[PDB]
Amino acid sequence: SECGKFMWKCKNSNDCCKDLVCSSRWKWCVLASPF
Repeated sequence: SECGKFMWKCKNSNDCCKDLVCSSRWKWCVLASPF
């Protein structure tokens, strides 16, 4: 199976594949921060 992606819309943080986080600000998963 496949997973989410960067700059890809998501309804939750579960859609995020890896190193990604659902950001309601951009309406899609964004590259997680170091902090």
